[PDB]
Amino acid sequence: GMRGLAVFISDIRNCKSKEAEIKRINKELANIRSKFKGDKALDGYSKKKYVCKLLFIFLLGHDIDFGHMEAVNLLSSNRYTEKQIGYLFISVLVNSNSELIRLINNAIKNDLASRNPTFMGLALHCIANVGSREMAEAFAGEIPKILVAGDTMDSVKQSAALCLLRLYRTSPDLVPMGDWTSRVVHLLNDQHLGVVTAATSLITTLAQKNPEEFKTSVSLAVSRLSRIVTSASTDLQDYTYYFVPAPWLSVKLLRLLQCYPPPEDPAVRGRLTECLETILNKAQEPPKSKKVQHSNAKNAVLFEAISLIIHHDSEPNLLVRACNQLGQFLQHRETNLRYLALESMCTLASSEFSHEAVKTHIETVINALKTERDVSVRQRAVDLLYAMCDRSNAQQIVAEMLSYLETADYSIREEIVLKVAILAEKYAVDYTWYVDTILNLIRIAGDYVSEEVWYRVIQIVINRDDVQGYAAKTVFEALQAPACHENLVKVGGYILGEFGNLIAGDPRSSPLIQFNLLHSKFHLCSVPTRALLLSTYIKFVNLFPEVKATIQDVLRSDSQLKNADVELQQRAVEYLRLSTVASTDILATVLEEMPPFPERESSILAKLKKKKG
Amino acid sequence: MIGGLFIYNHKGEVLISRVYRDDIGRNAVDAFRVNVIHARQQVRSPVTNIARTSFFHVKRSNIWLAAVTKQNVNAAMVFEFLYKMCDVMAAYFGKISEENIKNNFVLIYELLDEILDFGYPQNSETGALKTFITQHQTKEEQSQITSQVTGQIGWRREGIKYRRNELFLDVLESVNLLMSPQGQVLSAHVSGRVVMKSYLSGMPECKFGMNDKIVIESMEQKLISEEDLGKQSIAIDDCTFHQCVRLSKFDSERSISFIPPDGEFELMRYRTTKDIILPFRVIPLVREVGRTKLEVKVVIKSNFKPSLLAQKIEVRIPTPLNTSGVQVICMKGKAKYKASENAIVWKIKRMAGMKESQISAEIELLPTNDKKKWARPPISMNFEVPFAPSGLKVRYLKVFEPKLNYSDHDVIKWVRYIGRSGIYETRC
Amino acid sequence: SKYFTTNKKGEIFELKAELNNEKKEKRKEAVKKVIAAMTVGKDVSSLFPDVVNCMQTDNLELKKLVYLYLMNYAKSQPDMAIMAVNSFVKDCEDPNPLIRALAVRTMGCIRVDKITEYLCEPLRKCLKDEDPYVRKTAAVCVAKLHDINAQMVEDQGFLDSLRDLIADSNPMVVANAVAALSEISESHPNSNLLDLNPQNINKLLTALNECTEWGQIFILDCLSNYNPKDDREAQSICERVTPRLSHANSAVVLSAVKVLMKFLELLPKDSDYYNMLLKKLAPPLVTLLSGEPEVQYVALRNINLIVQKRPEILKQEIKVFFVKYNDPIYVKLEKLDIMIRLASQANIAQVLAELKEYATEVDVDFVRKAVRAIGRCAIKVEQSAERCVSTLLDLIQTKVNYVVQEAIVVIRDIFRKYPNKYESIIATLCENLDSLDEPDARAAMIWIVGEYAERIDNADELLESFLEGFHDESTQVQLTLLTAIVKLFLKKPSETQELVQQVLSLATQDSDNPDLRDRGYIYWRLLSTDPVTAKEVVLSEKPLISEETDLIEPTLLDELICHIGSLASVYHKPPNAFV
Amino acid sequence: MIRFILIQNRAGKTRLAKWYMQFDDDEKQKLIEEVHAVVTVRDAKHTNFVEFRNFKIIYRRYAGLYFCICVDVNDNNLAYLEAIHNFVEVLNEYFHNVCELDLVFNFYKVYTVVDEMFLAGEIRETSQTKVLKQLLMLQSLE
Repeated sequence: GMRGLAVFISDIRNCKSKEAEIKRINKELANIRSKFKGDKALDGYSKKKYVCKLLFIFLLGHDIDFGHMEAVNLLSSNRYTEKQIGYLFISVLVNSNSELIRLINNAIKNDLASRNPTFMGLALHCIANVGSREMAEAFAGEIPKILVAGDTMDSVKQSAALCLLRLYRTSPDLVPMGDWTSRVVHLLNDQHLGVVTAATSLITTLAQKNPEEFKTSVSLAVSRLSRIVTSASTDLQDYTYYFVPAPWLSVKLLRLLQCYPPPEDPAVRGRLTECLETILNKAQEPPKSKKVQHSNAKNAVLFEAISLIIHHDSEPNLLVRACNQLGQFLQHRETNLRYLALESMCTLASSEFSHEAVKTHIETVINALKTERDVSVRQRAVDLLYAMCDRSNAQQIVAEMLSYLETADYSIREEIVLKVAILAEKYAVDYTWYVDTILNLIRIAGDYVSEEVWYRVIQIVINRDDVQGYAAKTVFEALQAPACHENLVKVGGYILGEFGNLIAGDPRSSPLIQFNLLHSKFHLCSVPTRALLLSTYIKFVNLFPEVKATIQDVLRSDSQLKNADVELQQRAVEYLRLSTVASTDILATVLEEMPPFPERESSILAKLKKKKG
Repeated sequence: MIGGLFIYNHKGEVLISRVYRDDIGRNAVDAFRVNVIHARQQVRSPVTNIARTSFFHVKRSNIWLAAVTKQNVNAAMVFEFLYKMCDVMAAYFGKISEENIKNNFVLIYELLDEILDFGYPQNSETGALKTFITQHQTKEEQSQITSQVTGQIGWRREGIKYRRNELFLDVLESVNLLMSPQGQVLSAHVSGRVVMKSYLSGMPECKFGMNDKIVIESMEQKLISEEDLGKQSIAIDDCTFHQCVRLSKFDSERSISFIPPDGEFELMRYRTTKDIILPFRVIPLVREVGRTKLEVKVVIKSNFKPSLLAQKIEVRIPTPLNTSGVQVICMKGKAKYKASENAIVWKIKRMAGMKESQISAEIELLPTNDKKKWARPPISMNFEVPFAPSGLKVRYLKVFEPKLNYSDHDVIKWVRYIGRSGIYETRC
Repeated sequence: SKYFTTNKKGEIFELKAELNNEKKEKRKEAVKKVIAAMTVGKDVSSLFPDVVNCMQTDNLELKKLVYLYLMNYAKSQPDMAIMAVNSFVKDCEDPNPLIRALAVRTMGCIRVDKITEYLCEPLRKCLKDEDPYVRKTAAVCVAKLHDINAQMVEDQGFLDSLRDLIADSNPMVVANAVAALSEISESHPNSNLLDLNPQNINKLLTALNECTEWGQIFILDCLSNYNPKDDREAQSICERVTPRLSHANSAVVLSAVKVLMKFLELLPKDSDYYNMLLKKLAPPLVTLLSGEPEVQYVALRNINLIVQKRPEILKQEIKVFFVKYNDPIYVKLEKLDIMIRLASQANIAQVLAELKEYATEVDVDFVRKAVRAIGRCAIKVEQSAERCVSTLLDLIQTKVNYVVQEAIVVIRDIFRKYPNKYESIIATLCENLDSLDEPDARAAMIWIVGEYAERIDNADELLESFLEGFHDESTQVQLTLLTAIVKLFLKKPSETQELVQQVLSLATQDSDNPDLRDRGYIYWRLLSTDPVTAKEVVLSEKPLISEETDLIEPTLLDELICHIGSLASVYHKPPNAFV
Repeated sequence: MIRFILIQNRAGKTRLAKWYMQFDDDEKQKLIEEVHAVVTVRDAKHTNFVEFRNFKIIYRRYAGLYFCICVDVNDNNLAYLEAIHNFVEVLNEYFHNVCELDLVFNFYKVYTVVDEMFLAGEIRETSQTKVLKQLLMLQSLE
């Protein structure tokens, strides 16, 4: 019905050398601009053609800086296609020039006054996407007067529902409520699910705002939902897709009710129990159908129902059913199946009820993640075992987890080693063996671990008071290891500085040798390490006098006298002016066993949690 | 020694995937692409380290080239190899682009794997490569190739025949000059190379003379023969060579031996940072009038032999950005202005030596000269000139064919002396 | 050769269809699609049956493409390699030594355990070979064999054979032998390569003189491993280096300078060829920076390294560092940097003119660097320090924090070198605390506090303010505050008691660093003990550091000499630091 | 909710960009390029829902077409996958074995029907017979 548009699509589709595209663009530019910049615009064909061109070009990587008052002219233009392309344009091209917006909102109120479906629908569509505050200003209660106060049909009503849900999720401030419970909950009793879906959505929003507002919901909702489960697909056949019963609306209802507390009722939630048995006893069957979509919907609503049951775990038998189901579920050849199963399980993983029942599947998890070649699944499994971990399993868990981690990514490496270390401390009673575990960890990398981690283990040590001789001796062992890991250096150096006496009746215990050794390492590190080693060195003498004279000689070297910084200057200063010049009593006086650290809460957990997204 | 060596386009996909190590991973390569090939920031380096892994990835053109290694090497030889690679790619097929790579794929691959095997880089002497490396051996050919490999002679030497034996030289002297805008030569240096185009038979070693330790002293000896204490000749500030020379022979007796290949090539490049000849006496300077006007004074005294004729004389005289009132001066040539670069183009059709064309400029402004201020863009003279600025020239030239027939006299020689002064810039 | 770059969507079965044509054309084009697949990284191992049955042929290009495909995909499928070894044998019985060497390199490009014995004596006959390419590829695939399993008496006998092949006349074979063994030295029994000896040194030197740049550089790095027993042989060696000027230089030059500095430790009075080289070295160094931006860039790295190691005659060639517009930002940076390092007391006037010029240019980064450098010049000769005062002051008055930010630390260090001189600016600084965003600059201000809290009397209110920051700030900031407060209480005990007590309680109970907590420990058990004694240590002066200005760790430098030419040195980060 | 809805051809370029928030040229373009690269490198054993460094997209690959719909963390992927499958059915049903050239002349039709059954970042409708009915009866609206 208009040449320019179609012929332009034709030609520029056939144009390939971007310069030819540009040429055709400029030809249409002359055409349309001059037709609007002069050559006054004509109503149906010309406007529609040129404006659809303008819109799609705006989409093609351009923009229209005109014709928007004339796009109002499209809204005020006979053909529905003109009004519609205006609808879209202003909905697609975010507007300016509030007088434009003024005419827009006026025309919107007219398209409402025009109580025909299409006008109001498209108007709500532009209201949602353009989303100017003035809409929800003029339509704070007006869109209510649309969706209620007059209740006729579905399509336009869920249109208004999604519009107002946008305006509410974006501007609930422009929403005064009072009370409208009865209407929407009767909609929940409406069998015309066209509204009821978007209804339950927005109602779920408001219940996130006000669950308490809707207990009247609960009874009617659970009745209707038990019905949905029991009345699957025999009628409302276009409410029926692949003969599933209202999957989206049912999931809406279940997740809504999931905000509400666990089961407490005997009979209403007895009927709930009935639905639970229904759901599980129906999911168990193999499909008479042969299309995955049915499986998809069934497993989706399965996740929804189970999650609704999840976090309650007051249902031992149901927990058993879930454990069995999950056990079967980590066998489904598509990685995504067992993957989402892993999510659902690690979700449920914290079941004090079924902890052991899950732990049964530990080797399943083990070989799976070993024979996995993916990580997502593996982190789900890590969280799963994590929620359920304990000393007994942890013993081996260390070995297998580490054997996996040595080959992994890098950040996740940090998060995992940190979370497994805090697991260990959750179970650390074999503090000597735990120290050994930490030694192994450091031996793996010991050069990427953050501060609070080894900070914590040092605190543990000074708070442990049991293996400190063992600890010191083993630290020494790690020290004669030829390689270097600066974290090991810091930690074990300080430890022996305070605990080297606890390993002293040995030839390797020879603060002369290890002293000069650390000296070879002394000036090849980061700065804070040097402060640590300065504290350690000043510990040395007052805990090991034999090496003193040598230590004296060495701490006078120009290096520490010329260390560029202010701090290490002063640190070496307060050390030297007290070693060189020594009252010899203030040494021991100051020196102190650095008592076990006062109680804390291991904020490593909250730190990992903030790292947790 | 090295692994993957991958050539890349702009869209980032490989143009080649030429691996030479096991360690190389696809997970590595695509990461390299998405992270270097694609990066929000745009300041990088031809070498790159990502997780203790080196990455000499270069765009030697619109086309890119990625050298991946995790082995500590000499980066310099890596780059030398990259050069030699793209350079021989050009030498064999000129332009290097999509089709240039495609329709050469197989040769590309066999060469790369040869010239560098598992990262161990082999030579690229191409003494007879392109012959059998052509975009099926005989016993004589088998032994022939084996020997030419074992033969310690390259640059296409097997004993050739040319119906004549002639060489045309061209001494290019690039004027590396900066002078103070008030007049003082801040930079007086020259960058020149001996490019040698030859058409001769056989495989002759040649020698050559170019005046040393003193200012300069078959059919045409020389039209500008080296008068005693002649043109500027100095101990070469830096003389660079190419693998035909014998620097052992030099540092023994200050003379290499070069067996040149045939055709065109660069025999030896050289630099001298002293003792040059000035073609003009220009004092290009700007002054400022409070802050409403910037005025530029450009007195371009040209200084060569008036017999010498420089043509298409285009001098770059930037006009002040803010322009309210112009003040133009004309002496000789053509008045041309440059907008979008804000410049007086005192474009002169031609200039003889020892000349002077003055243009004085005032351009009214608005104050913007602040703690951050106007950038003074060096006024430069750009033009055409062939020249022997140092005039350090052929002290002699010893060529022959001491194998069968054609002697020195049986060779006809040439040279050009093309000065090059686009580096004539000063305003600040 | 033309591009194919297509593999998907059942066209694998079209690939079959053309493979269901033995005729050369469909075969070659199908092959080109296979190469497309291999480039785009899509496995075509399924064709190994097709590849092997069509592989019965005699075409050289077909042989080569089969070599590549077979190799790189049996990499992904060791199973069907049974097919390969047969052909590889057939080729080792193909009198073409070049085709044989191609077989050898494709083969030795894979090592598991079986092709090993299949080639061993054939490999030894490639060692007992007379063709440069056959023996060459033999050495290369012996190196490649060392990828794994390089511990066997068989590979050891091969090592003996090639180890005698170290003595080799063939330039190619001896050259890759040198390269190979030098790489094998990276296998670390730390007893590698016992073939070094004076006559060997001389013969390989001659070779270098006559062998390609490859073998030359290999010889150079090997010499970088051999340790002469005195300078006389080293004298003769540097004479051998005398002709090692302009070549395929960059690599050769860097490695040569490495080997020389390895012997360049004696005095230029011991030999003047020493100081002859010292003086002669500058113009080639300029060429290094007169080369190509990347190689001049490497050269700048190496030059900073040298100036660090050897502060000498280059002290008059700062000209090379003379920045220009066209110069790229970082090159300009290092230019200016070594310019400062090549402090020209003559030029410092016009140098600083240029410097403020740069300050008046349009990039934050180089501006901050130049501010630091000017501050160093203030730490340098005092005269400059006055123009530094004026300039850095007006730069403060530019009121762009980041400049002033690092400038705070700059002046902190200057005043550390030069205290109680221009305290007048501390007043101005007092306003400038409402922009503290650099732990460096903040620590500089707190350092000022600790310095002059006796002169600073308004210290009280500003400090009780600064008590807003106790947490969420990096420990050094804490420690700086703590020592400043310690200094203060020493110089002004009259009103620091409440301060020291609250801050000690906090920093010791809110502590996580045991050094911080026990430092609070020491702080009280010195100040509760004897401030009367504390002052003598603390309140007495702490001598300066005497012009570090970005010094270098010698040993690190000394060991990176073993890398000057290699990535480690040029990168100025330890070779160990990257693996 | 539905962050946006992107559809690209086997020829690269996103042949339908459909959004639900105020994404921007830089943002939309990054989305396009990154998602496209992912789709390319993503081989066949994959899902229809890939997380991109902070949340997911419900993507749907086809020999020529790649229907990518963005959601975040919680939405039950399966339901939306079936919804997308349904919508594809509807399209080629009405578009009668659509070739891309059809939408090149009728992209707006696809767009407005999307707007019809999907709204505000959510499904506005899902009713196959009714969808086709209302479409056709309103595929006659001038």
